[PDB]
Amino acid sequence: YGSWEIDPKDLTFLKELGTGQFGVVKYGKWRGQYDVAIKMIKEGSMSEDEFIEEAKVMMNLSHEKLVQLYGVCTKQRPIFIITEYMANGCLLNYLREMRHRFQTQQLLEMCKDVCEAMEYLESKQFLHRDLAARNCLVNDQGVVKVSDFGLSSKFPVRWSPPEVLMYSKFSSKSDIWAFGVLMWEIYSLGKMPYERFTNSETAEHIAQGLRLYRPHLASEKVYTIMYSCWHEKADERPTFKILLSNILDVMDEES
Ligand SMILES: C[C@H]1CC[C@@H](c2nc(-c3ccc(C(=O)Nc4cc(C(F)(F)F)ccn4)cc3F)c3c(N)nccn23)CN1C(=O)C1CC1
Ligand SMILES: CN(C)CCCC(=O)N1CCC[C@H]1c1nc(-c2ccc(C(=O)Nc3nccs3)cc2)c2c(N)nccn12
Repeated sequence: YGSWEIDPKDLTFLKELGTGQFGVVKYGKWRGQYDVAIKMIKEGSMSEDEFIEEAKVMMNLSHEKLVQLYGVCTKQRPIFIITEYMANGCLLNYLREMRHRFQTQQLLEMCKDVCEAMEYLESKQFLHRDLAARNCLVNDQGVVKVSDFGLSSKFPVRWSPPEVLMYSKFSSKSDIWAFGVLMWEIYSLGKMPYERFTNSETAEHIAQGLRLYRPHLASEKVYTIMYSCWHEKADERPTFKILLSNILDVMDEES
């Protein structure tokens, strides 16, 4: 992997952050100074060299609102993934911590951060396919970034549009739909979407035009933006560039 190969001698482990999806994650330092997150890949859990297409993705895709890969430790097992350290951890847990007493300006900033990452991915013709608050991380400054980008019952039924559930029709518009659901997760302070329903019931209600209600903290203008991601006809949903312009407009008007 050329310049992406990190010498494991340069890593120092400081704390186990937890068991994320895929393996153990630890907070550590690179060459004793730079903060990093170190993910140990679980043995055989995932798969082969051919799956290290995800590394080809992470080594080529880069944005300020995407969790940045710093390098990998592959000349040894278990494999280490070295990434940007996100001090506030998972966005979903961050939203659920009632001690933050979030203002709606902060919630809209979280949407904007994710929308920027997604506009970038849209521009690179990349499909996240599992966009949700559980796959977003928060740094020490409260900046949200998208992680696990195109990694890849457990299917994300509640973040999927009708055409994905009925026909497996994945497109940039199914990422748009998931983003509206992620804005709803943010404005509901991390509620499970369709929390009264099972996945099978959500899929039937979604096929029948049910839509997530406006969270109390979302204004009618913010709700219009998330609702525009859920047009039954995929071609009627906006692009991330349009969503970003809409969020910027609401921030200028409300903020
Ligand atoms: C979930 C729990 C426990 C774990 C916590 C956690 N995971 C990551 C983290 C997230 C993703 C990756 C990563 O390597 N991603 C990846 C890897 C590939 C692959 F290598 F396969 F190509 C492809 C795509 N994406 C590496 C990471 F260190 C990070 C991170 N960078 N910083 C801080 C915390 N982090 C989040 N949580 C919490 O904060 C909860 C609240 C306590
Ligand atoms: C000054 N300091 C941070 C560097 C000195 C600290 C340092 O070397 N560190 C700190 C953690 C492990 C190690 C490390 N970091 C990187 C890296 C790569 C890309 C970007 C980036 O921003 N890329 C972008 N691409 C497009 C837009 S932005 C930022 C960092 C890399 C790398 N590619 N191979 C090996 C080791 N690497």
